[PDB]
Amino acid sequence: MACARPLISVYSEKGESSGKNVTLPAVFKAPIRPDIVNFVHTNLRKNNRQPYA
Amino acid sequence: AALRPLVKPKIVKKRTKKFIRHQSDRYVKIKRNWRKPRGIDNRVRRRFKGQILMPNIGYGSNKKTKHMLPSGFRKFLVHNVKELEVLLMCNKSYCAEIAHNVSSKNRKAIVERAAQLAIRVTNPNARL
Amino acid sequence: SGRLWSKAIFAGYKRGLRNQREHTALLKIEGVYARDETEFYLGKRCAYVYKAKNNTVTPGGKPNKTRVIWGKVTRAHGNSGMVRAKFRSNLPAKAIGHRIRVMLYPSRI
Amino acid sequence: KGKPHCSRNPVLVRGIGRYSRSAMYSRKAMYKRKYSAAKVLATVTKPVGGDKNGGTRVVKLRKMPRYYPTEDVPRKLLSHGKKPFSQHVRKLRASITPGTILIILTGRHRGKRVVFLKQLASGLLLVTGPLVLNRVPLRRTHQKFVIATSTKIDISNVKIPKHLTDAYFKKKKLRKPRHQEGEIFDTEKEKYEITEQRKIDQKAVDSQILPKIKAIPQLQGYLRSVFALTNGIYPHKLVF
Amino acid sequence: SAHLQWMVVRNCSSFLIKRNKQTYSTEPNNLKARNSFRYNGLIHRKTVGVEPAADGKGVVVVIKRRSGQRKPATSYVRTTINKNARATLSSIRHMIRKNKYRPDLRMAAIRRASAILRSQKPVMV
Amino acid sequence: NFAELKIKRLRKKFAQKMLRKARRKLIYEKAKHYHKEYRQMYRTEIRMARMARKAGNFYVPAEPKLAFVIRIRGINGVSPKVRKVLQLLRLRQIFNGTFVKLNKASINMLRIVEPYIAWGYPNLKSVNELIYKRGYGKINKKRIALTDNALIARSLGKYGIICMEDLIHEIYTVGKRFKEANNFLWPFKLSSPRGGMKKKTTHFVEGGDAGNREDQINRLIRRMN
Amino acid sequence: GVDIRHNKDRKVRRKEPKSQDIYLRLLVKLYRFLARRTNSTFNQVVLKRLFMSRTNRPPLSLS
RNA sequence: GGCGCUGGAGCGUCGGGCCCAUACCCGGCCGUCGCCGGCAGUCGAGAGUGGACGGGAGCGGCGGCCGGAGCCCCGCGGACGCUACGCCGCGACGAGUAGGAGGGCCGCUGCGGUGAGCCUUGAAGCCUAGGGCGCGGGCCCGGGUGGAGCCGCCGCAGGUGC
Ligand SMILES: [Mg+2]
Ligand SMILES: [Mg+2]
Ligand SMILES: [Mg+2]
Ligand SMILES: [Mg+2]
Ligand SMILES: [Mg+2]
Ligand SMILES: [Mg+2]
Ligand SMILES: [Mg+2]
Ligand SMILES: [Mg+2]
Ligand SMILES: [Mg+2]
Ligand SMILES: [Mg+2]
Repeated sequence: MACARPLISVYSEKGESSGKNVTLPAVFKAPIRPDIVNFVHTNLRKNNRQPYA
Repeated sequence: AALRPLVKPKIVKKRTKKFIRHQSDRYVKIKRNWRKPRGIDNRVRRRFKGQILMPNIGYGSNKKTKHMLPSGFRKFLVHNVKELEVLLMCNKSYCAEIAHNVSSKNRKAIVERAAQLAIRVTNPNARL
Repeated sequence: SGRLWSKAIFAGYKRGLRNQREHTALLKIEGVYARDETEFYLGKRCAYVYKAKNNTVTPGGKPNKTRVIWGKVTRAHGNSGMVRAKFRSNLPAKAIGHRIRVMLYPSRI
Repeated sequence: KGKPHCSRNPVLVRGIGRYSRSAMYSRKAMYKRKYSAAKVLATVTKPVGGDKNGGTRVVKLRKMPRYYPTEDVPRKLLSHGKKPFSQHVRKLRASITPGTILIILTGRHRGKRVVFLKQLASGLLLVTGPLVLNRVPLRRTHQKFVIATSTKIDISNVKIPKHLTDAYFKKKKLRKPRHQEGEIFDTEKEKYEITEQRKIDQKAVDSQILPKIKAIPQLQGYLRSVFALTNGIYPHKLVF
Repeated sequence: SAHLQWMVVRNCSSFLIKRNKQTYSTEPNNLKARNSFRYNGLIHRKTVGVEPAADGKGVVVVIKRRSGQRKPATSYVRTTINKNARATLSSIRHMIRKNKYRPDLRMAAIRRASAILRSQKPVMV
Repeated sequence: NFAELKIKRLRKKFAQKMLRKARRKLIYEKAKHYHKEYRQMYRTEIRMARMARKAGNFYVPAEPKLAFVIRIRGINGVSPKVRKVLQLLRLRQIFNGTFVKLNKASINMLRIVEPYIAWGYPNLKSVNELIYKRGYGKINKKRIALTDNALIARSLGKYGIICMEDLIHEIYTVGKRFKEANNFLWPFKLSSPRGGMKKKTTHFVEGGDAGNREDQINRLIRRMN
Repeated sequence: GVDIRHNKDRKVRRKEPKSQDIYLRLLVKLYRFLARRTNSTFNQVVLKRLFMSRTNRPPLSLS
């Protein structure tokens, strides 16, 4: 699965397939890590904060 | 008449009264909500005879009959019709309560759908 | 036509000096003043019959004021003809010194 | 197959036979009775009839359920006992023998003295304190709720009718067919009717019990009287 | 994979309802509507679901095809069964058992179809 | 291969049934032999005493090699040495009983914990009642009731003890594997003595209950369980 | 009352990884099954090492 | 201790009965701990403490002394389960200040997501001899008042519980 990269059809503006295919980028087979995503999201949502006192 | 649960075991309650807070009878400022006494000389905390009883894990209900209503069903809160079909396969053991803030016209539809699905409602006539 | 039950007095609850076990009662059956004479009354049904304000249904009769707490004698108490009794509900404390009927119903003779 | 035999191991104490394993082996002659070596149609075929409907139909019995409940209850374990009430052994107190005068303790015949005839299949006693004496018909009673006195009459060689059984004395009811909701009172038939068969049986039994009652003095007066507790007498000191 | 997606969504899901010491899952293809790996209707390569028909008669049995796993538009095949109750249960039993298509959901699907048909039949008086 | 596998399973089940039958016959005959041994010992003591009395001498019986020890005092305010010896005797609760093989070391331990225990010399009936009514095994550190002989066999069969009768024999006649057989038994959790005690705070020879009562421990056991 | 001491009743040990790594939890499931259903003590050792913390799983150098 | 007690309800030596602690025994239920216990076998055909083959030479019970192939099907069928952070089994255990730790589907406020959430056919708040649930913190529902907003779940953050 991880080493297997299928072909995804590019859909035209009319919604149907245009006949063009793109190999699945390898980033879509990267490990799915909800704990790391939650950690990074938690620590980066604080960076836009505006101070109060 | 009323829909019946799958099984109706005898529900045994170890204690039926409430654990009132120590000295909640003597003061209005002290609500009856249980608070563990932590005074150094507290006789209720020290468990002297004839005093207010303290809650502990030994009063826990049987796990088979825990959270069971007197009808034998177990309660589940629903806010609309969509949250009612989750009980379609739990029909014989769980009954639905319509939430308190649901409007009359919506809870009429909820009651009708529950009657269709043979789901018991504990407040079927609540806004009419 | 006849009394058909033995008279007894609700003497009190099973108790120590400073602890009271209300789930069982002590009965003094009239004419039974030794422990060896109590064997007849073991297992016999006993009834605390009283009256109240509201009418209640009577089995085989019209509703009336009569109410009963049923029980039975379990074992002998002491050496002087006391017996212990278990009732369906714990006897009210106002019944101390009042009549209990021992009904002869589960006869072994 | 062969004819069934008696147990050949007499019981001396319940659960223990009188003879040992080898003794019963020799008694059974197992030394020569040695052996080494030598359904129901679920579906039925029926001619359906009619032209070009095929030959026949293979119709199965016990079709599969139309409906399944949302959830079921698991089956119980096995108890290796707990026989039904009809198969229970019936025990009778040794003081209750046929002809004994009993005292009824419960019911509308409370305190009356009746005559015991026989224990029935359910263990209930059949009594008739003769109806001419104390208005107690042929009637069932429970041995737990009677007092067996010491006075007895010899009711041997009298004929208790065979049909006098538990099914005979079982109560009958009318309600409630063809009626679901009560808007018109169904209090009819509430007057129980004494059957002519019951009257005939009562006469037949009493006609042969009464002469034996009159055979001893003032037993009829004893049976007419009812039992009571005087303030001086105590049931544990009373010999019955 | 099914197990990995389950580890992702076992506690964080929009279909997850946690109330009254109970838990439920409201995804479309969940028989028994319970939050569980076996009955989840999204994470498995093959799934079966039973729904009421658009009109209040019959059932719709939907099964997930094998090929288009990443193509949700054509991933599900729906058939409508509007026969008697026994025939409908037989059809569902044959679709699950004869095809060997998730045989562990056979009685769940049969019971759900029975519930739907009983709800669809007219009430009594 | 269906017929062949049916034959295989039938042969396996039949072999298992024959093995169970052989083991049951062995258990029966071992119990019979133990009965013979018990009556031989009981009659032998009487015969020896009789011949000594006939000769005009005295027959001193062998000093008892088995004791039953019952802890009679509670767990409050116990000195450290008494506490340690009670733990070594496995009497951590009041009215707990344990069989003790008697020798110099064990007797001196009993002397140490003398005020806290009542002990004596159990007889065959006492051993039988204790093992049968209150016998529990320490199987995988669990208190398991001795409801089957397989429970004893799986834990003590390497020592030759395979049944209730073998266990009772090893306890009564203190055998080679008495330590293993006794430690296999969970300490007996006896009830309160029905009819009460005389005085738990003093020795038996001064009208109380503590200490060594020679063979009145059997009376105590009868009232105790 | 029983004369025992309760201060050592609860054995302090890892029964599961404190980590929330889902891949680690999946392979902990795999080795839990293998350690339960096999007599290989290797699987038991590997499972208890999977439970461990990072300081208890030091890196191993190539040398 | 009081009333009282003197053929004792006093003193000394003893017997038999009897009374009851949260102690002991048996049983039920709750939790904790232990078995780093069992369950991926949902395997109604799985069948497992060895099977496979493949020819040696042999018996044993049936197919007139030569003899041998078995595949489920008159039924097409067969409860529940396994949020594996789940479920199940067995055993022992349960005092607690100062203090430590764990769990909290206990509670308050705000933020990111989510509930095709709730709501003028009535939100919040408040009142209530109303019905209940939980050991508990607390919570749900009915009735009234009120008149415009509010809540569940997954995370995040505190000026968070008298
Ligand atoms: Mg409560
Ligand atoms: Mg107050
Ligand atoms: Mg203090
Ligand atoms: Mg002391
Ligand atoms: Mg006694
Ligand atoms: Mg002292
Ligand atoms: Mg304890
Ligand atoms: Mg402690
Ligand atoms: Mg504690
Ligand atoms: Mg503050």
